[PDB]
Amino acid sequence: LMQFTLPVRLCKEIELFHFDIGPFENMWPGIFVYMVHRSCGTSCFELEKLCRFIMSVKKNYRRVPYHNWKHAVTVAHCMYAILQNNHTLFTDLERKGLLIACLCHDLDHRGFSNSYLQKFDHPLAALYSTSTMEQHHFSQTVSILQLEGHNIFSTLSSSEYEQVLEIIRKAIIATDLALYFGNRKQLEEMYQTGSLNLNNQSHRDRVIGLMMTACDLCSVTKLWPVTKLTANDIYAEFWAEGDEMKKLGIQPIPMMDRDKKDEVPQGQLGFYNAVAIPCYTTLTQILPPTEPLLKACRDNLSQWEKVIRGEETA
Ligand SMILES: Cn1nc(-c2ccccn2)cc1NC(=O)c1nc(C2CC2)ccc1Nc1cncnc1
Ligand SMILES: [Mg+2]
Ligand SMILES: [Zn+2]
Repeated sequence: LMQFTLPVRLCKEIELFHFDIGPFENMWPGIFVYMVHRSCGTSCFELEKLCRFIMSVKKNYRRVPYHNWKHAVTVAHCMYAILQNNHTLFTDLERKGLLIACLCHDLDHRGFSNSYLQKFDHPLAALYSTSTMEQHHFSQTVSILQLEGHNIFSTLSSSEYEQVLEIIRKAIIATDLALYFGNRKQLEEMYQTGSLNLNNQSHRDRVIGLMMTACDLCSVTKLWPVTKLTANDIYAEFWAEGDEMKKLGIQPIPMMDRDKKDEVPQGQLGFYNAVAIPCYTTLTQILPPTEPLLKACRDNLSQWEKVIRGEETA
């Protein structure tokens, strides 16, 4: 066989939840295949269809500041770490589908929210009236699968193929944060009451959804310098959106207004308390070995407090 291998530093550190995939774009396909060979197995996908599918996916990500090809691989790496430290809980189809869902989850993102598409009257908002962007990301995933030499799920049965596409579809839709609030409430109650059942498909669906939120936000779970530099990239997109809102003659919400640059630390504080902490808390409860995502979220929360109190710069 041919195994994929990484330099010694990468081979060890890719196992830590807080691994940063680095600034060399040409290493990222290599890193993703390695993660698939170790979580799934070297037999899950024909290497030549994978390589062709990966490079077609890369080509349909845009060069936007945050929702880009580096984000896709970073989210997949977080899923890799959740999957490797909970290896007894997931099926063969789920390992296969969820890494792929993560790589494809923001395909053809232009840096604008579902709200902007609705106010702009983008054609996609008439096609898909809710989770607009997320339904487009899936649709693009399907397009690429249906290119010649690109069906990585060729070896699967007719009914398996349909299950793995349903796993991918729900996983991608679950990255609509407007759906996370509801999904986290439900999982919290089910966990506190004792009803949560990993053999119930609609319960599996909710947990995978929560893993997808955790993976999608995992930028708040990195070493402080990575988390701080990554917040520049997200605000660059938010502020460009708020400018386009103002051009429609609409006041953007505060997080998208570049005039409120100085309230960024206070907004981060808001985001960690209302969203990130709850998220990593509930995921730790359901999946104890994902502890370090919560620990590292709390540490960066503590860092943002330092920034507000003038004991840190940004
Ligand atoms: C709710 N909210 N309010 C403010 C705010 C409010 C007022 C003033 C200034 N900012 C900012 C935000 N959201 C995020 O910061 C944020 N959102 C999202 C998902 C799109 C939702 C993902 C990540 C986020 N952060 C982040 C990402 N990657 C590294 N580090 C941090
Ligand atoms: Mg998205
Ligand atoms: Zn994303």
